Amino acid sequence: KECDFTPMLVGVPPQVYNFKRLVFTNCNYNLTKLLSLFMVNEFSCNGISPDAIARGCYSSLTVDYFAYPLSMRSYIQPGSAGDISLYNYKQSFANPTCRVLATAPANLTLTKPSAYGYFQKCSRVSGEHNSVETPLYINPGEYSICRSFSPYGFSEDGEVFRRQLTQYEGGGILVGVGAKLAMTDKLEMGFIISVQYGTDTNSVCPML
Amino acid sequence: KECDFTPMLVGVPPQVYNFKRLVFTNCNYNLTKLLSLFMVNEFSCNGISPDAIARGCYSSLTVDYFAYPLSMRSYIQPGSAGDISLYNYKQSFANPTCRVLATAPANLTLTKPSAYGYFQKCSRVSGEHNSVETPLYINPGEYSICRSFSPYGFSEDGEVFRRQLTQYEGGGILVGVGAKLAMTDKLEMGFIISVQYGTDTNSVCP
Amino acid sequence: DSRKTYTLTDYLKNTYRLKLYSLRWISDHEYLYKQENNILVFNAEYGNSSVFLENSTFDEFGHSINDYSISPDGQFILLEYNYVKQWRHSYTASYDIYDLNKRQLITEERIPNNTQWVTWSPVGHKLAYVWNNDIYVKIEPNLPSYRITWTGKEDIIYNGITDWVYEEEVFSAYSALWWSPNGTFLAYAQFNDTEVPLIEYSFYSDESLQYPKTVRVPYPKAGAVNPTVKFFVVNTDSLSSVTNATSIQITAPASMLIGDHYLCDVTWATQERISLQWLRRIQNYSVMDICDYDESSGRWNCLVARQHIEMSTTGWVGRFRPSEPHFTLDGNSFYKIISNEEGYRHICYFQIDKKDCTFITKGTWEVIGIEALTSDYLYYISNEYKGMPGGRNLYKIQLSDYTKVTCLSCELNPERCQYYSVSFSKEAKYYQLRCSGPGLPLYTLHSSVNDKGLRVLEDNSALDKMLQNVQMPSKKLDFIILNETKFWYQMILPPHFDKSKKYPLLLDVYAGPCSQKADTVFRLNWATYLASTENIIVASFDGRGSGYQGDKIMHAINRRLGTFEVEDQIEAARQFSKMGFVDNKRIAIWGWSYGGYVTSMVLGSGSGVFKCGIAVAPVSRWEYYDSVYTERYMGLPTPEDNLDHYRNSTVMSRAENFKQVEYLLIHGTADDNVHFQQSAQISKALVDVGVDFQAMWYTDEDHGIASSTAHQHIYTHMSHFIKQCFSLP
Amino acid sequence: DSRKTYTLTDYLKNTYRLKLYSLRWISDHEYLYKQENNILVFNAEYGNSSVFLENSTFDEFGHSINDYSISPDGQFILLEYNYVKQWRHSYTASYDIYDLNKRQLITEERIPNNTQWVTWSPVGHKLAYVWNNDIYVKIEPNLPSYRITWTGKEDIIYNGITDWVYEEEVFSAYSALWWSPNGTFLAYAQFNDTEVPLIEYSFYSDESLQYPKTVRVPYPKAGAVNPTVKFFVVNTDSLSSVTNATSIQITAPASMLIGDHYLCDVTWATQERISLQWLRRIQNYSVMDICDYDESSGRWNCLVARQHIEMSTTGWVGRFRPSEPHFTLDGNSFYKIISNEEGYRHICYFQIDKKDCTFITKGTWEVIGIEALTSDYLYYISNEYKGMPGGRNLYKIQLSDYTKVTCLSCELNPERCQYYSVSFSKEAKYYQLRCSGPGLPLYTLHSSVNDKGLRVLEDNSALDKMLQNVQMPSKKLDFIILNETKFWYQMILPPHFDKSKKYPLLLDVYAGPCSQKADTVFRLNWATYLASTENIIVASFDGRGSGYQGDKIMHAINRRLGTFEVEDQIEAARQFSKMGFVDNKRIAIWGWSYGGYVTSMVLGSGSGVFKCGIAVAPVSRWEYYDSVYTERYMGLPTPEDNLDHYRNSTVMSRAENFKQVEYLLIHGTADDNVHFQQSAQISKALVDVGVDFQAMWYTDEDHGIASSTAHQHIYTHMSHFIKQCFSLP
Ligand SMILES: *[C@@H]1O[C@H](CO)[C@@H](O[C@@H]2O[C@H](CO)[C@@H](O[C@@H]3O[C@H](CO)[C@@H](O)[C@H](O)[C@@H]3O)[C@H](O)[C@H]2NC(C)=O)[C@H](O)[C@H]1NC(C)=O
Ligand SMILES: *[C@@H]1O[C@H](CO)[C@@H](O[C@@H]2O[C@H](CO)[C@@H](O)[C@H](O)[C@H]2NC(C)=O)[C@H](O)[C@H]1NC(C)=O
Ligand SMILES: *[C@@H]1O[C@H](CO)[C@@H](O[C@@H]2O[C@H](CO)[C@@H](O)[C@H](O)[C@H]2NC(C)=O)[C@H](O)[C@H]1NC(C)=O
Ligand SMILES: *[C@@H]1O[C@H](CO)[C@@H](O)[C@H](O)[C@H]1NC(C)=O
Ligand SMILES: *[C@@H]1O[C@H](CO)[C@@H](O)[C@H](O)[C@H]1NC(C)=O
Ligand SMILES: *[C@@H]1O[C@H](CO)[C@@H](O)[C@H](O)[C@H]1NC(C)=O
Ligand SMILES: *[C@@H]1O[C@H](CO)[C@@H](O)[C@H](O)[C@H]1NC(C)=O
Ligand SMILES: *[C@@H]1O[C@H](CO)[C@@H](O)[C@H](O)[C@H]1NC(C)=O
Repeated sequence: KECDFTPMLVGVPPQVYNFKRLVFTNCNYNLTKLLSLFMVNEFSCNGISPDAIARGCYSSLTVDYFAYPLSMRSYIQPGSAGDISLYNYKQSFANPTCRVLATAPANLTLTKPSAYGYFQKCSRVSGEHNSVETPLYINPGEYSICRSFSPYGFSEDGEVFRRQLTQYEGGGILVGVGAKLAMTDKLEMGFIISVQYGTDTNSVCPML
Repeated sequence: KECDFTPMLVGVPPQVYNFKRLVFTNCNYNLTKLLSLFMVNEFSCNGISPDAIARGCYSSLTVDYFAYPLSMRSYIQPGSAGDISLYNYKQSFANPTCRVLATAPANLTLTKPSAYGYFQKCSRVSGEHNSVETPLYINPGEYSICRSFSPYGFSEDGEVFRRQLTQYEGGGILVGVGAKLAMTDKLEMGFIISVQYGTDTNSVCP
Repeated sequence: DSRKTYTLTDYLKNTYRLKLYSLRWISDHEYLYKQENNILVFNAEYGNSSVFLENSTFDEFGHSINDYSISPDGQFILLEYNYVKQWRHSYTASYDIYDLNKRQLITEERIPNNTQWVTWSPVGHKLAYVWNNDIYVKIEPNLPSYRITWTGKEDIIYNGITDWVYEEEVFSAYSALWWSPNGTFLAYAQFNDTEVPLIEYSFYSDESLQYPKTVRVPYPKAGAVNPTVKFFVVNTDSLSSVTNATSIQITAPASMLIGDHYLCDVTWATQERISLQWLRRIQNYSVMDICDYDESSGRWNCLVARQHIEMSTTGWVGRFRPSEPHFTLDGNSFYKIISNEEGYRHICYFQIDKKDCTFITKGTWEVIGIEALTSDYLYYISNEYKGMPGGRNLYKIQLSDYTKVTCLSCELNPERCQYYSVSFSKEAKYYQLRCSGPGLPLYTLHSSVNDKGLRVLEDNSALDKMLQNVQMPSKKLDFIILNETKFWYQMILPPHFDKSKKYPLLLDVYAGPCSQKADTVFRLNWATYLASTENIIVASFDGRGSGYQGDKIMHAINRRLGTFEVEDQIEAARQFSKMGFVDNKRIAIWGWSYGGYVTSMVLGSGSGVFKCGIAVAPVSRWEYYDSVYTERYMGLPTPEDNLDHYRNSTVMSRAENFKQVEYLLIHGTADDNVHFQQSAQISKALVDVGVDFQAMWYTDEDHGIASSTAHQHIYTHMSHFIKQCFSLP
Repeated sequence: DSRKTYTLTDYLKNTYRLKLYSLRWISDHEYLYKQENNILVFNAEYGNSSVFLENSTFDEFGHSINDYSISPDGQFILLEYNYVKQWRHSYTASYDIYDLNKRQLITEERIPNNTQWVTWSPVGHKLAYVWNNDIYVKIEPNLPSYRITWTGKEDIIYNGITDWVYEEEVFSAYSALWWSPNGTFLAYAQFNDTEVPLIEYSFYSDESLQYPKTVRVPYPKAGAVNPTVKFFVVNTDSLSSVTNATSIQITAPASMLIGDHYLCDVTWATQERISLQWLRRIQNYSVMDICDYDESSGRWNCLVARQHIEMSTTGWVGRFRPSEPHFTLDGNSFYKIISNEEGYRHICYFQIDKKDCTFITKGTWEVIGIEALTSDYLYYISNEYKGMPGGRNLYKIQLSDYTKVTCLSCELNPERCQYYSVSFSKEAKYYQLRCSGPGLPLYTLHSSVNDKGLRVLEDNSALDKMLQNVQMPSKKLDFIILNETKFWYQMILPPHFDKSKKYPLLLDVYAGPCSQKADTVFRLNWATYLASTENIIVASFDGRGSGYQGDKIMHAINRRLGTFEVEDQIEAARQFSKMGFVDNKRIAIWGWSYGGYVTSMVLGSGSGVFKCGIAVAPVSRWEYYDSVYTERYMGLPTPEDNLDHYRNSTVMSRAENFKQVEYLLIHGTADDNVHFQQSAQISKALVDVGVDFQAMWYTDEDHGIASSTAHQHIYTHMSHFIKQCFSLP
């Protein structure tokens, strides 16, 4: 069986705070075949070589993909501060991983969303007189608790979202502010490929 | 040779005040043919029998045609009063004339205008106080001076048209009110066939 | 006496109530009257009354019935409730139809709420009502409504109802519906207010309302864009339940389509003949059309040979509008009231095809109105008796003789009655005479056959027993001669009036075009209190511009409003004070509407005769008032017509001269007629000059200031101002 | 004896004028001062001056220069002409810029007409102007402008300017622009009035206008939808002429986004640190944010651990809004005036990331304002001297030892000067002291290094010589005791005041929250004429609700306006009458805005203490006033908050009690602040209950009635009302 990457190439891609995550087990891949479908503008790896990533047998292969404008490529760099690293996406380095910033030409079948969008603020309100503001940052490779506020883009820049939280979700009032970025000429994407190894269960070998 | 009866049955018919006139000389007519092409509902003649006019020798054979609603047939009669005879069309009785009010079959290559239309008023407002209203009647077989205002119908019933009269017509300003009548299932026409004699050995024969 | 007097509380709380007898003729011999809240029927011949509809029959309706209307066949009664007033005559309400002989309230196809108008046909039980500026007709009070018009738009298109300038200055009514006599045709006008600008003012309403409300009404001021009018007649017998109704439009004559004009009168003659009067914007030219129904085409045809021109070269047409025709029973001749070349308005007999009429009446006096037309007689009201324009009497003229005129009311009680109002029955069988003064109101019933005063309805003797132990003021009506012409004044004198002692003089003034403040009518008014209690001489004066004295006197103010009629009140005060019994240092002047404009112009005229003055809702600048009224007497405010006098006549021009008088300026904030803008510009000019004055506004009150609480407040306030100005403890 | 008195015409025509010394510090040792229309630059240490701009360098413009603004570097002067006033601080005009170096008028890229606001950068010659509700930036006065915002929409979106409620009750200014200290960043606010309801009223304009205008202003009344606010900062150096400018948004703290909130203060600390003060709609909880710039990304960063919370449990926060901070040079600490545990306002010392602050001042008095901050000393103004809450004096406190406080103005001239204000130079090397009273104003100049008085700038000795010809009234500032608490009052005593003679008393009142009508400020006002010429005692009294005396006296009227402040004014008038120089039968009370509300509530209390009263533009129902001011003290007019107190505190409910007093109600038609609706509902309540009263409207006048003609008319009208109520000739 072959690992198909269809949801990366069909439909409309999600925002950075709502990134889709594909996990592949017991299948075969052609990594270079997918990078050919895009005009890559950055392919930085950590823990694995940009060549060996396409030739290795893996226990599992996970890919986080999302729409991401090239103008904000510095906010996704390793060790970067800002809104992207705090309330949207932060790359995990627990496993060997590669970071891809690619532009999709019109040759592909995926459609451009209305605009780009990230979260400016995602904090919790609680305490006496609702006075305690605890900003809700994300661990690397996790979702913001503000993702359910707008799961298909922001209507306008500076959108304010508020909603009461359950006790499992911590409690208090969740406040979020969204930022809207204009859509570019072509579609610009962001791919985070990470690799997990096993003691003896590498069954995501490449295709030859 | 063959007289051109065709211009009466092509396109959209003109209105009463905008009637068209076909004058015929040196031709052969088949009048019994044109009457059958329509659903005739009135064949009124003066000075000649309706059968005698389909078979005669004339110098000139003039025909005035227009769109005329059958409901207004009381106003196209001789000596009749009403806005039709006063400001639109008055039949001339100097020669033997026939009058045909006919409805057309469904497909006769003739278009039904938006609605029927005649003039309701056509007076010369003048005087030292613009106080003397002088209605302007037509002569038999002539055109009203209000014809130019809107010669192809009215936008709706009651349209008040205004313009200045030159020194040729004298007076002050010409005002004219129009009238609109809805169109029925079919369109209804009207023809005034006039014939003249003269000792030119005639020329217009059946 | 030497006891009670007519006090301010007597006028404000209505202690001395005048009884009236208001009846509604149902036929030629049966009339309706309401007594003890029981609607009754009084047979005119026997006087025997009968219970038509009682009071307890509506104690279960759960609503405050504001008025009622009985159909001309007596089978239905129209109950009106939820009354909400608009302007002087307009109002919307809810209606229900209670069947009489079935005694059941009709519940099917009810009259919708917010109905603007509703009217019966003159014969039968057919109904036509206006709703959302659209006309509906119910052939029978229990069947679905037939919709005639579909172009109803709020403040834009009016069907069957009048706008503001037509309701106020033209038709003097809200209805633009006109039934044919036997119910067949319903003639209705249509008004278009698209390009008519809007007056805007604030309505603050109840305390509970947080944000004030802005009222916007299309109001054509002097020289602005007037509305346009169309006329339609629909046959109310061939209504179709499956097709929309069709209306035939009657176009104004060609002499009226060349400029701005008004539809000013609609009068049915026969039942297939209707007469329409039209008036140019310059109201010096009117022409009357006569239109017959054409059965062949279904249209209406008006011939130019049937047109009658009624114009004037020294003024306008009519008193306020051209007179209405009174046709004969066949519709080939009619009677109208027009000037008689010497200026005096008399009756003229017209032939509908002959442009020339012959005056059946002549003299130095005026016919007031035509009241009834029989196959034999023609009854009219006039001021001919003893040559007094302030009196009204009923007259009878013979259709054949024209020289056999009979004073049907004069000398029936000449010491008590000199002002009459007649109410004829159907076919002019009987008639009621209403006497308004100088004595107490007297209601008499007669019979037109042989002038048989058969009954006395109300002598008001109950009010007479009360007025004996109060010191009522007297009322003098006389005249003076200025510039070789006779001008009339009237005065209310304090009780026990000494001809030698000096008195304070309050000069009541309206002085409007074709006004008459000096008459013989009896009133229990505020002037009664000021004369009975405060011993103030209350006087009025009809000068240049006052009506009912020939078009010579009336047309003196044409294109000159604010000149002659103002100086009349001024120079009359010289004549009033020179009579010897007036304190020439305590002379006041007070007025409402046009009278407030006159009072303002007088106080700022520098005449040095008046000490103080009150002006209630006054006109200040004629470019602020509506077009139909102002342009009738002033023309158009353009540098080509009379703009120079438009600017020469404002009250603000006389601001610096108010430094010599006390001034009380009163105006209601919700005045739809004389907008508050007029008084706001007066005060702004007095402030910018340095003149102190008293001012008083009345929140959400209109041109009448006639709310129960506001009416008592304004007259209490004006009483304090007058008592202080006259130094009267 | 034979001397002249201070007449009403002297107060109205400004016969006696106070000379001032208005200076503009351009450096640490130089200031600008206009004398004989010449702009002079002075050296503070020595006193020598030079001409900076001549009184004739602008005489060939044809324009009348209404105002001017010189750039901080002195290279350009902004000329302001064609001034049209809008609200209290907003206006519109045209702007010519004059290059002082080239001695010519800048004609390239002129400032457009109808410009709403212009401001220089605090250093240099950068310009930011707002036009059509959009912000534009000019780096040089004759270069093209960069457009910062494109969302500007009239009455909808405001960029760089305030709406009505923010201009009036929050920032007290039209401007919503805040430059960085050295002009690098431009921080501005954006206001969205989409769902804010509109107040509508008529404006009649000049006599030539035929139809009145209807002014519509977004005005949030009590409980209505409030405007929303956003905050942005833009780098004025990175402005490209080919790409749109980028503005970084600083969002409100999360504890404010949970509901409706305000932006109540903007204070720049360093060149890369800005401090914002936000306030909940329930104005007892405010939060201060501290945001730092980083050039790595280009955006701002407000650490949560740097927020500060000023909240109140007895009432609202601050006097009218939270006080502004005063940061140290490094911007890591600041001093702010907040209320202590006893409810007194003193200076607390904050660390930007330390929640606890240290109070550096204490006592039963309050710090009015922080004026300057050096590395060693903190300067402030307090009401501590002699325990008088109505006095002002400049103090400095050592930052190394808070026990070392020194008064710089207490003992200078303590009998003539008790109300001080100070103007420090840059870096606080010198300071001008401005003495307001109770003597004639006195202006001196001092140096901070040794607190040495350099020279006297203005002593008003020219006016002093003039004021010795006229009998001037005196002023007594004392206190009475109520419920064992000192409450201060002041009285304008007539000349030759006699303790054995009885005088009529007029109570001047405002009595709003944090008000103070009892002070040592010298004023030439209407009360001066009423005392000098009419021998009337004019008194004012600061009861419960007045400020500068602790929160227990001030936060006493919290959620209960119209209660203790009204009762204490009546109690003061009672205690004034027990004194032997007050005719207890001739006591009056008059007020403006809140004072009109208090006057009306007092006159309708039934206490029987006052004979008459004047209310000028009074608030009548707290649901009629704007939301920011009203909800600050009353809350939301909801059944779940304080609606019951909203309706218990109306003037309309007390209408029957006006039968005991003579009431004069004055209001302007064009009042955008206290709408004419308020007086319209008072007059309607008095009419519906039978109360007579005097009234006066002023056409097209605002909340100040401050037009020359109108201002003279109202004070002349009010003077006659008092002279007649006090039976004065
Ligand atoms: C009431 O009067 C108004 C005008 O005062 C009528 O509205 C007018 O309707 C006509 C018909 O379409 C329009 O005038 C002309 O329309 C053409 C477009 O067809 C345009 O190109 C011309 O410039 C001209 O405007 C127009 O819509 C409108 N004119 C206005 C409002 O000034 C209205 O129909 C009347 N209502 C009735 C008779 O019930
Ligand atoms: C501001 O004042 C309000 C009203 O005076 C107070 O809010 C109260 O808060 C308590 C506890 O949160 C509630 O039980 C009450 O119902 C609230 N009052 C009302 C009228 O709703 C409180 O003192 C202040 N609020 C803050 C946040 O400081
Ligand atoms: C000003 O505020 C209004 C109201 O919130 C904004 O208009 C809203 O915009 C979106 C459009 O889908 C929706 O939230 C609402 O349908 C709109 N409301 C209204 C009343 O139109 C508007 O966008 C704001 N403007 C700015 C510049 O922020
Ligand atoms: C993988 O993709 C590359 C594209 O360059 C192609 O050359 C190669 O044959 C592919 N291998 C497969 C399909 O096994
Ligand atoms: C004329 O028309 C008649 C119609 O009946 C036809 O019978 C006849 O043949 C025609 N004659 C011609 C066309 O010459
Ligand atoms: C009154 O007279 C009329 C005359 O028609 C009669 O019908 C009616 O019954 C009479 N009523 C009484 C109460 O006599
Ligand atoms: C009067 O009513 C009758 C009903 O019988 C009707 O036929 C007739 O047309 C009406 N008269 C008119 C319309 O003149
Ligand atoms: C004052 O005098 C000094 C002496 O050199 C001079 O430098 C300075 O510019 C002068 N200041 C003014 C304002 O004239």
